[PDB]
Amino acid sequence: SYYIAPRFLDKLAVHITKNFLNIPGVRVPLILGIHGRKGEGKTFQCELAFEKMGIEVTLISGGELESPDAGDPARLIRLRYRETAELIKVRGKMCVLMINDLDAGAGRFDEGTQYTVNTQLVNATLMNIADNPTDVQLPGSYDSNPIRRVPIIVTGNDFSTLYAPLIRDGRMEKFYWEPNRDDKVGIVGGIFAEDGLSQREIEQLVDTFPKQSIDFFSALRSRIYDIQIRDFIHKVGFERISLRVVNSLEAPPEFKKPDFSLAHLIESGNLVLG
Amino acid sequence: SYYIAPRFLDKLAVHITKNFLNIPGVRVPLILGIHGRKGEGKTFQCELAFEKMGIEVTLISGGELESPDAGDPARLIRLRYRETAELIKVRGKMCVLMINDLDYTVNTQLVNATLMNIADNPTDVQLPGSYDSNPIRRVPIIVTGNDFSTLYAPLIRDGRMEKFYWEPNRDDKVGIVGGIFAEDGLSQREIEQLVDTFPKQSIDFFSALRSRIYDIQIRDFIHKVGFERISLRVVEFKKPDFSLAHLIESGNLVLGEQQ
Amino acid sequence: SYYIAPRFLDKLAVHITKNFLNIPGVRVPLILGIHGRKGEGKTFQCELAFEKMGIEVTLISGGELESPDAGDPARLIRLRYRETAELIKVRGKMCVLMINDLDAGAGRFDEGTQYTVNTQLVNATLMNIADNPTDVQLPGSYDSNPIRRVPIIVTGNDFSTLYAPLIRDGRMEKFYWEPNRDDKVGIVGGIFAEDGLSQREIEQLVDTFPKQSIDFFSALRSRIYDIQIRDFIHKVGFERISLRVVNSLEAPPEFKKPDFSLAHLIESGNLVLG
Amino acid sequence: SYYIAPRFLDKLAVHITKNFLNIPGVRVPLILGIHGRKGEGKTFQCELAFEKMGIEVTLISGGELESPDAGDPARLIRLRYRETAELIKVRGKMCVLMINDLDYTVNTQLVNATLMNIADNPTDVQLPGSYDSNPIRRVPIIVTGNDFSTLYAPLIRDGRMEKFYWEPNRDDKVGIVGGIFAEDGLSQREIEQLVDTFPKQSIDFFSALRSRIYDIQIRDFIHKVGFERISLRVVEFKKPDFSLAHLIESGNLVLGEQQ
Amino acid sequence: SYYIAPRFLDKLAVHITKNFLNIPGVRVPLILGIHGRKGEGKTFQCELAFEKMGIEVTLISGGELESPDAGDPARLIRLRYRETAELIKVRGKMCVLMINDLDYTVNTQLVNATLMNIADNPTDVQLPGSYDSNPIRRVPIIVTGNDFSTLYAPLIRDGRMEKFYWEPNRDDKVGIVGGIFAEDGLSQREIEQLVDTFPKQSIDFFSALRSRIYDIQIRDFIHKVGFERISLRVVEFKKPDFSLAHLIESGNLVLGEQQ
Amino acid sequence: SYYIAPRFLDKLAVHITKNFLNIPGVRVPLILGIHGRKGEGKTFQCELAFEKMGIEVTLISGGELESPDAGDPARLIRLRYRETAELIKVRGKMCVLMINDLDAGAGRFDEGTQYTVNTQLVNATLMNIADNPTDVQLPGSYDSNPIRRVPIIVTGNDFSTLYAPLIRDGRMEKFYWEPNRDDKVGIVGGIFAEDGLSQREIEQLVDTFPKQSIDFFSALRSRIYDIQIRDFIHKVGFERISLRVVNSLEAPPEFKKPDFSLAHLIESGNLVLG
Ligand SMILES: Nc1ncnc2c1ncn2[C@@H]1O[C@H](COP(=O)(O)OP(=O)(O)O)[C@@H](O)[C@H]1O
Ligand SMILES: Nc1ncnc2c1ncn2[C@@H]1O[C@H](COP(=O)(O)OP(=O)(O)O)[C@@H](O)[C@H]1O
Ligand SMILES: Nc1ncnc2c1ncn2[C@@H]1O[C@H](COP(=O)(O)OP(=O)(O)O)[C@@H](O)[C@H]1O
Ligand SMILES: [Cl-]
Ligand SMILES: [Cl-]
Ligand SMILES: [Cl-]
Ligand SMILES: [Cl-]
Ligand SMILES: [Cl-]
Ligand SMILES: [Cl-]
Ligand SMILES: [Cl-]
Ligand SMILES: [Cl-]
Ligand SMILES: [Cl-]
Repeated sequence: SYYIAPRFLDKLAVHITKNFLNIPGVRVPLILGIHGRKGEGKTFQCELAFEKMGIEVTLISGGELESPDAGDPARLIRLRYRETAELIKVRGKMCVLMINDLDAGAGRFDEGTQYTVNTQLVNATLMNIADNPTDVQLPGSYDSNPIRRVPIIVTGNDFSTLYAPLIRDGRMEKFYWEPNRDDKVGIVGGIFAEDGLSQREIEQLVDTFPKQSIDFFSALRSRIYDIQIRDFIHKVGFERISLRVVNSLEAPPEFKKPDFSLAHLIESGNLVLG
Repeated sequence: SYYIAPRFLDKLAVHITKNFLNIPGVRVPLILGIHGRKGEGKTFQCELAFEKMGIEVTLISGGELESPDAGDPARLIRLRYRETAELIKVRGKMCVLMINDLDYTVNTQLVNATLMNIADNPTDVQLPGSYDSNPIRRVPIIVTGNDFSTLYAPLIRDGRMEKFYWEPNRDDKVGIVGGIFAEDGLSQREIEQLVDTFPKQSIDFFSALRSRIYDIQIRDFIHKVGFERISLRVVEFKKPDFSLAHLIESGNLVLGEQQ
Repeated sequence: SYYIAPRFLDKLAVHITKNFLNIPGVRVPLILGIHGRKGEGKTFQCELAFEKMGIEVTLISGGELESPDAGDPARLIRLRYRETAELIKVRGKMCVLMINDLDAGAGRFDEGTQYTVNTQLVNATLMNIADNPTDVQLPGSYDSNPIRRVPIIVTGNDFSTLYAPLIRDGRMEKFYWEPNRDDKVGIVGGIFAEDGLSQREIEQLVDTFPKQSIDFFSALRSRIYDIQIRDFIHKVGFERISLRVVNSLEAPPEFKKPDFSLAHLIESGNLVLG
Repeated sequence: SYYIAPRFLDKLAVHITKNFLNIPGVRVPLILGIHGRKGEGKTFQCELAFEKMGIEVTLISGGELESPDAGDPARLIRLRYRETAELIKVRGKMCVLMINDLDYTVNTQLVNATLMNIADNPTDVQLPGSYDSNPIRRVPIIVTGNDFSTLYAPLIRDGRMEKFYWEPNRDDKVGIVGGIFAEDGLSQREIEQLVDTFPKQSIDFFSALRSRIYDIQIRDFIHKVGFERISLRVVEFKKPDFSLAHLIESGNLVLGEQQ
Repeated sequence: SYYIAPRFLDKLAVHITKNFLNIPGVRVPLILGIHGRKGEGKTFQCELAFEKMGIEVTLISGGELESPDAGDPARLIRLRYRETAELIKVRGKMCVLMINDLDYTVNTQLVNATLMNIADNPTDVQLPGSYDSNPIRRVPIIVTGNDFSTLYAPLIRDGRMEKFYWEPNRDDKVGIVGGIFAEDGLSQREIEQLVDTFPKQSIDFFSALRSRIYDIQIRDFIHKVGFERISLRVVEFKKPDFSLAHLIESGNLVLGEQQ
Repeated sequence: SYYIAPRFLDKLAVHITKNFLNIPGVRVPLILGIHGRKGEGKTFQCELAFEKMGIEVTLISGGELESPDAGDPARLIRLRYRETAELIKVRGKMCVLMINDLDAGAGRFDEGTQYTVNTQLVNATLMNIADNPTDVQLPGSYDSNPIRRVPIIVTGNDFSTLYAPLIRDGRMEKFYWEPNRDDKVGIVGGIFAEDGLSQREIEQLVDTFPKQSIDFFSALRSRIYDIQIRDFIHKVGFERISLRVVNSLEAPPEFKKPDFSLAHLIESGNLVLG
């Protein structure tokens, strides 16, 4: 039911596969930096691609690299790297290290706290790894055998100028994700795939809200269930609704998919934006 | 008995319940932003609904997030969120986080930023500097304010926050005002007349009008006894007029000298 | 000679008296918050009312709550509360606790120092007291008998949103003080009461400077004595003026009240504003 | 002997004395703000009057409050205020606090804020963080500056501060300039001519003009001896021309190359 | 073999050498500000010239000065300057300090301020808080950025900094692009055609175009094998088309979906 | 070849000489404060004057007074003062103490570091010295004989209001240096003195760039040598240019003075400003 943008799947599949091939004549970047604004399915499209290709993923949260409880982020990144490399030797399949939301509380998400991702240390680490993907030792350790090369995917809203040297030496490649009209028709099409909307109506929906994100359209669909939810609360009664939903004694409530029109969707859309 | 406006009760109940229902292929907004004129019962009716539904609420005051004496509003929000998340696991009931009178400019950005981050991942809400692999329960957030900053537009567009404008209509006033004077022996028509006499006023005006009727009796009692000997006299026992005529008389005197 | 605004006296007298009556059917707020801008006689009108009604007042300065030398402000507020309550039992008269300038160095009065009133602790304390005015123990003390309810008056330029819960539960009532035209005619009338100005001229004076504070008008009157003061300095001579005034050997200089017109007052007023 | 302008002496003396007189039913401004063009003798004449009246003055420089090296200007003002307040009790004489050249933007607000707070309660002036039940003596404050910020308008409206614009007229110049050249053997008409020759200049120009007459002699002495051997010669003894013609000659050369 | 544009090599070599020549009666700018569109080879050609001239370079990244994680950019610049100054004394060769991608706003002022101060006295460059009577060697500084703030105008006016706008012309592209595809068996006319096909693009586009030719082969190999079984297959061996037709085909597909 | 502005030389020579004469009837300022913007030859004109008059100079850098490594700046200033005074008694010639760039990293030169010149301590010191130039003891020392008066020259972009008391008591004199048209013709004339430009062309050059500093014009002249420098690099070859210039084995390269016109200078000027 979920639509994968072909060019998104291609970019990510080519990047990973290219890191498991040894093609001379060109340098392969170890790191793929996927940036773009929120609510466009950056991470979600990655997951669809990893599922599609059967790729196991070692994950590092940006809130993990932000926290002193992660100890030294340089140490954590290296550990997870060596962890992912072993899985390649063991599982005998493509494995990927992924660092999500590399700029956790930066910009319009800044909460003005003491703690922030040591981006310069993270950058420095990725630079050290990228220079020699086969020899990635923990700080202090020296006597260890060559290790498997692990492709790295990093996502964020944008990437610092600190990453320019990585890019300039082809150790990293930036991929800007902003869904175009063709992408939106595809993605929004998959969201309303079971709602009996034609190709044109889906195009009209996209064309009616050309500046909105993918999340705007899925949110548009979700609010239609509210009438059923209201009625369901009335039947159960306000006094007992809490027990009915949170206590998993009786079966969860079964809701029907509602019939709606492009007209209705557009009306709702304008109300949301209004 | 105090009156809850049906469409207010619905909107709030649907939002909370919708956050505890895990319908697949359906993404839910975590935040309900209730906005409108001050003193229209945004807070009071929220509390009526929580009582009605037996919902335990974790309440943060807006002034608690604005005052520099609070220090770190991001921390305070995240603490109260994780606390409420735990009460869901423990009590096995619907629980809610609520932020009141949200409408300083430095902190408004930080609060907005915090609610955005939480709404992006309601399950992964860590304290600043801390990290915990344990997923916590999703906690619906109810916010109250006069109007919400354009900083909240991204949340509303992406369906991470739902706005709900609260402006009580005539029926809503008749119900609410009727509950305010429920024990003052006023008929339906006398309640309808009172509302129709002050059609542009907030619910706050009417609850204030009731209190002033008592103040009037106390004022006249002081004038009779005199300011000179009022202290000795005390150191105003009968039920006040409360007629529809007396209330209208007081209301017009308040409108002549309001704020 | 000083004019008390009736509605100011009523509000304050009703608030206090209401706290010594036990009228059912309505909750009595313990706290009256009087706010409004400077130079309008907030505190001065309170004092006139307390004198009028023979009410003894326990005072807490905002600069007191700002100072660590006051120790714990929660502790100080409670002490003064219990102190005022005993006076009710002893004196057998109405007694009031009053906290002045609750926002000392906030806003346009901010001197950018480390020290400021812990408004959140003060608020928290008043909330604890207001919830149970009869049981107000010092932090740590527990075994103490019920105490007399003490009405509290707080003054400030404005009150934080922190006080909304107190207001919402009717534990506190806000009273905004901005003198209206009728109030000004009264107050300004009392200022120029012995200056042989008619009712109309006093109205004209108020109408000529409609945006000014009460302090503007009293200041207007005070500057007229300057000629007498000048001449008095000349007679005594600049060499000996310091001894004459500061050393209380001989009698203080006796000044006559000058004759002046509405015209003169308005001219002076425009010069001051100019 | 240096000349104090009578209306300047009056205005300043009346302000100070008025602050030590406790006339009932009469409220006094604590602050006198003397404003006007730079170098017109605002500071110099203040000092002449204090000497005349035997007033001990506590002086704070404007640069002392503007430089971030000062740290806390609010503290510094309050320290000097309480200090002056104590000298009144001890010496039993009129004492004054004076702030010079008040005309950075961060500190200007803090200074304004401090003077406002003090002027509101001249008797209750505590240091930040300190509290003392003891009332202290009221200390008149004299401020000097080119012009006062609109931040001071509330003070002036409420009669907590009096403004006094200082622009010396012809009579004032004749007196002041006459005192500058008092020991140079110039007649009244020669002083009047000098002022009338430079009618738009500040008092600062004239005291600077006198100093330049000496510099001219020294300049010519160096030209005669030569820059090559001037060091040996020294390591310019007679009274300079000082005629009304020579002063005018110098003045025009200064106006041709001023600032 | 990679191509350096002659006028780029000249301008940069003249600037460095001019800073090591002590011609009397001739003052030299310390800083060369190379500005122009992003990805036109400002950095890459600087490195080619340093290699050509055997110049050891001390390199600071622009992001190293912009990120608040750096802490003190003034310190970092001064440290690297004194370090380079010492390498001149030790190695007895031309050395250079270079700051890349200089085009946050708080730090831009601090960087500008630092470069101004250094350019005023290249011999007297102390660390903040430190002082050393020892004069150090003059170190030419090369800066790179899209455009330089008007904060740098004083430097350029006083001849403490020279601006050099870099926009590669056709000849420059033919040379540079020719070096990018030097080992791909393309003739001169095929290189000239490639440049003339994309006359408005940056050098970055062309080096990116070469890399995409390999990505295309890998993409088609994945489509053939299928996404389902690509992992097993691997856990794309031949020389790609690289014809002038294939490059143009790829380029147009990149222009249809760029940034 | 270098032009000294007469009025600059006069002001500085009169100030110094006046400090070695004991002329009654007027107070002599000990301190001359020379301020004005950068690139106008403030310090350079001072040096030309000191050379002209054979005056030895004790120097204090503003970066010296900024550094804790200078210890106590009050102590340093006093030491250098007493050091300069002894040279007067020994050398038997005019000697001067000079404090350069008294506002090192202030304003548009602020690098946002912890360290800045303690201007208030420096001011306080100069005030103490100026009050009694003959008795300048180090902090702690007391038993020392009278010392020679030393004139002080301070340069900066501007001087704080902290220096007003020094000025007001005639202990200090401000001298604003902004070269006028006559000064520029002189200074720029000396810069292009050997370039066969007429008086009018030099006036035209100045009039073409009326808002520019002296440094703008000298920079204008310097860039003309670039062609010779380019060619010289080509002859030696890029591979060996570093050895040729930095290694002082062979003689330094000999460059000829180029011929150029007013037209060429103006073209270059507009390009620089453009
Ligand atoms: N539902 C109600 N029943 C009785 N009184 C009400 C009701 N709603 C509002 N009030 C009167 O006005 C108050 C002020 O309204 P509030 O809930 O604070 O509105 P807001 O939160 O919109 O400012 C309530 O505390 C009350 O005194
Ligand atoms: N009354 C005076 N008698 C002699 N000289 C004066 C007099 N007033 C001003 N001056 C000459 O000009 C100075 C600069 O004036 P000042 O008092 O500083 O004015 P402002 O404080 O207005 O800048 C005085 O110090 C002095 O050198
Ligand atoms: N001279 C060159 N030879 C080969 N490739 C070049 C050359 N110059 C630029 N490039 C291609 O584009 C890059 C991006 O250009 P860069 O030097 O970073 O420009 P800027 O510094 O102007 O952004 C170089 O690293 C390279 O991949
Ligand atoms: Cl590392
Ligand atoms: Cl849109
Ligand atoms: Cl109404
Ligand atoms: Cl408490
Ligand atoms: Cl007005
Ligand atoms: Cl004039
Ligand atoms: Cl093109
Ligand atoms: Cl000292
Ligand atoms: Cl110009």
